[PDB]
Amino acid sequence: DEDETTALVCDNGSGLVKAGFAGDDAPRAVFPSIVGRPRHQGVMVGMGQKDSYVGDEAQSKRGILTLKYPIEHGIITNWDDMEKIWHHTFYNELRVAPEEHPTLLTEAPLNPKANREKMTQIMFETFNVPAMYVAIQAVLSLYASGRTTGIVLDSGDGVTHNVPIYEGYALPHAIMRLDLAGRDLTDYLMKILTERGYSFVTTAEREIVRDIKEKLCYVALDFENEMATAASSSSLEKSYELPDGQVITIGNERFRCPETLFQPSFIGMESAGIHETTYNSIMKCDIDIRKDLYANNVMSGGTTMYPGIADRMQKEITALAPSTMKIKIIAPPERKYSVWIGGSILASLSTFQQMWITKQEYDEAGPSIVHRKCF
Amino acid sequence: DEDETTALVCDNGSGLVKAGFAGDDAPRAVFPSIVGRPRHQGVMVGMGQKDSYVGDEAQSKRGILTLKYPIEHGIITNWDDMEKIWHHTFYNELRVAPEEHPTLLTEAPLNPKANREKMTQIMFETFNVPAMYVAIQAVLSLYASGRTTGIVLDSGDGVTHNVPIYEGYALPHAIMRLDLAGRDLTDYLMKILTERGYSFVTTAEREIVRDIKEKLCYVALDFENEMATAASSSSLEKSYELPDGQVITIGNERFRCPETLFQPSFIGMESAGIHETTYNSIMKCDIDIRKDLYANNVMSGGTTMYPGIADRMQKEITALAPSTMKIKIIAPPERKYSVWIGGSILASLSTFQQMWITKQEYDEAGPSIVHRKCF
Amino acid sequence: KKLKGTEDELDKYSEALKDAQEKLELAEKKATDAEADVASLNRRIQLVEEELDRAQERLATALQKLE
Amino acid sequence: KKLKGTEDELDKYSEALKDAQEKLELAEKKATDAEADVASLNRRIQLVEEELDRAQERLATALQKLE
Ligand SMILES: Nc1ncnc2c1ncn2[C@@H]1O[C@H](COP(=O)(O)OP(=O)(O)O)[C@@H](O)[C@H]1O
Ligand SMILES: Nc1ncnc2c1ncn2[C@@H]1O[C@H](COP(=O)(O)OP(=O)(O)O)[C@@H](O)[C@H]1O
Ligand SMILES: [Mg+2]
Ligand SMILES: [Mg+2]
Repeated sequence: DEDETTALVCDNGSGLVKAGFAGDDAPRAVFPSIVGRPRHQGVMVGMGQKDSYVGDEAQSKRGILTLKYPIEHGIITNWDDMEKIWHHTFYNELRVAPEEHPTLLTEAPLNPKANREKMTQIMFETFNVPAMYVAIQAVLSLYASGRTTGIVLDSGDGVTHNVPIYEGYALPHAIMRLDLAGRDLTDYLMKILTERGYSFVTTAEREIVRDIKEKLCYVALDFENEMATAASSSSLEKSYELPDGQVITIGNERFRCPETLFQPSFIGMESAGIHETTYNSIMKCDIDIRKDLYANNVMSGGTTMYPGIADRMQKEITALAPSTMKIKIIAPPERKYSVWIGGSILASLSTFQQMWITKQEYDEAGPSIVHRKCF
Repeated sequence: DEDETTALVCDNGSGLVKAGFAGDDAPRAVFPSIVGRPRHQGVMVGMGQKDSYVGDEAQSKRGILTLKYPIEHGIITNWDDMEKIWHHTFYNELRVAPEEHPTLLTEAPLNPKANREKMTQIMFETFNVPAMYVAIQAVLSLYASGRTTGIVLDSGDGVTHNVPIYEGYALPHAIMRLDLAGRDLTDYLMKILTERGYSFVTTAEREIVRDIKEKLCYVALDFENEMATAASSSSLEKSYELPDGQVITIGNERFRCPETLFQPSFIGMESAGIHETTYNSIMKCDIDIRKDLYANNVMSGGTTMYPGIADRMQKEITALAPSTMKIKIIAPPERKYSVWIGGSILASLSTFQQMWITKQEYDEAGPSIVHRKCF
Repeated sequence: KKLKGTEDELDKYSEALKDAQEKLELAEKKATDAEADVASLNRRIQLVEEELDRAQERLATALQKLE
Repeated sequence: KKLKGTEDELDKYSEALKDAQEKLELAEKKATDAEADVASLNRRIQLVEEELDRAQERLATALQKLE
């Protein structure tokens, strides 16, 4: 722990938890949001026999544990799970006590207000954090980009959000949430791999196939033409070496998996591709600034490490929108940490401690005070 | 079909289509303006496999159809959709042939003249109606009220129109259209319910939440005081039984949804509440008759089935306007059919057939004849 | 045995259907009656409201003329 | 096979009974609300009518005094 009473910066992103100290450039403890629990009961002795398993421990013990998600698309299952994982993060991973450091947290866009009131109340009772602040990840990604104008595409693991912000101002009237995310990607890839001869249901293979998505997946420039040329495609077809050692070969599926988000009709969504969701979002607001939105679009999330989103994005928007002004996307490398960086940025300036949510305000007005203290 | 050659009366209201015969008191075939299409392609056989689904058929088949709106705020997407739905209405629902009956139609206020010319031309070519007349729904609601003086607030599902008419004469200089309507209501309620923990995007839940608006919604007498007392409000908070069986509880939202039309700044409109739009409309015209406009205001539309519009209306107008003369609103029960009733009224009198738009006039002067034949 | 339950349920469900359907007929008839009554009452109270309005303007005229 | 046919009829009655109960309940609640509205609207009409009568006596005296 630093000698100074600097604040805690924790991004509880929908899919990854990244925690550390204020003034740091990158979060120190970063782990996926999976939680493992003993698949069977206790009869043995001498070691183990522990209920909750979180972090890399559960990653190593994936096979023996039922792998469960305490949060999915924002919905909260069991607050005890968050209690334990935050205990682990603060003491076993961050080696910090929350008594002496206020916490800045980031929440998924348009999270329930009742969810905020319950989570804040359990937090304040269970923990002894001196002060509090929670913010939407959209403005955090904006801060990471450091440009007040643009539309943020936050692609988490449970929801994809499109949020327009012009000159550092939120536009909730033109903000939308789409239920397509990593979960859907894994599902669709699971069914295609089932049609390829490999049919698995458990979560270990879920992580294997999301790793495959991280490594080999394409974003098709032209879809049906690329499957037409991918009929044989000995060179274009790509293989992976699974940890057991078998060589699993995939061809068109590499660019047929992210295409489900672009073409939702593959597995039955009324909503069109996410580019249509950015398009409608843009026109809902006044006409004039729309061009700037076209030229200032930002994309954020862990998924963004994949190739192909930028070219597809620009080409389709130019197809939909007039091609007079030039559209260009901006995306700094390793932007999944960017939100946490913005949290540090929030703690950088000396005005931030004017609106810390202190203990006594919550003791006076209950959780309801946040309704007036954040917004 | 009646032995007599009486005319067809069809109200294509922005949100509902109500069709029947002249001389009838209520329209026979009434259906919402939603249109369903197959969400996927055809591989099965033995039943179904039909493209267009309209009326109660689509209402029953909402889940497997992409639900699309052939008209939104007056704008026309695809004339083929109107062709099919009119075919369905005339033959499958009204069991009538348009060959032997002239048609009286009602159109949304200030509808495009190009829209009128194209719709009339496709109509005359596709169909074989002997004669035609189309009128604005404002004077139809006036006829339903049967009083030549008043300002009509037409609250459709795409637009809300304020139109003043004094002694049975239209005042286009003081007529305005506001882009707030049922769509906005559903949207705003969708985002609030998202903040309540329930986040849906599809149209089935759109119809569920508009049903909730039909049943439980309030119009707040005082807004912030009613949320202040609605903090707990065990009695004031009201619940609904969704068809799946879950009990969904809503409190202040009941009167925080229609308030948005009155308070557009909630989701960002420069225009103030609709009462301001009626106020400005009134002062635009000569001072003297304004008092009569205050005392003769009429409201029309399906939304009017909700409570609270009358009290709010009068109180705010009295706040804005001097309180010497007494302001009173008039609104007959089941006024969403009233327009169609007025259509029957038009066919009641024997002068109406002096200005039927016959086939030969259109054949001579093309569609352009309507420019001289209606106005 | 499976068949006796089949028939037992058939008989019970049949009698329940008759009772439910007669109840439906009476409920529908009462609904139509009361809806017609509601429409007549709505027309009448509209009449009385406008009449009260008429009384108000004429009262105003009398009080200004007297002044 | 006979049992299949009888079960089909049994099923049809089961669904018809469920639908019948729901529609019966909807009609009954609708028309109970309608009858309550009938009584309430009767009282509203009578009160506005008495107000109107009172206005008529006042207005009669008003016209006399004007003259
Ligand atoms: N190094 C990486 N390369 C590619 N994809 C990644 C990488 N790390 C994480 N992801 C993907 O990002 C997803 C988690 O998204 P996350 O960054 O938590 O969203 P948010 O920005 O809302 O917190 C995971 O499902 C995973 O598939
Ligand atoms: N019985 C009802 N009770 C309450 N609201 C209704 C009812 N029927 C229709 N509506 C509302 O009316 C809207 C349709 O308006 P509509 O009557 O078509 O406008 P217009 O008068 O311009 O035709 C729908 O969005 C629906 O929410
Ligand atoms: Mg994200
Ligand atoms: Mg209307």
